Amino acid sequence: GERRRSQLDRDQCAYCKEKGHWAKDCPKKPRGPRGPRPQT
DNA sequence: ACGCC
Ligand SMILES: [Zn+2]
Repeated sequence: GERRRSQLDRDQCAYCKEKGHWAKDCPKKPRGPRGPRPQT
């Protein structure tokens, strides 16, 4: 019962911790299928 | 924030 780990487990999304996706698949995170590099 | 690998 790790109350200290209130969020950000392995189960849940690292980025935004929403619904049932993950930080691999996060729609908030700019995973644009076009090279979403810190440049363009 | 990845990754749960
Ligand atoms: Zn997310």
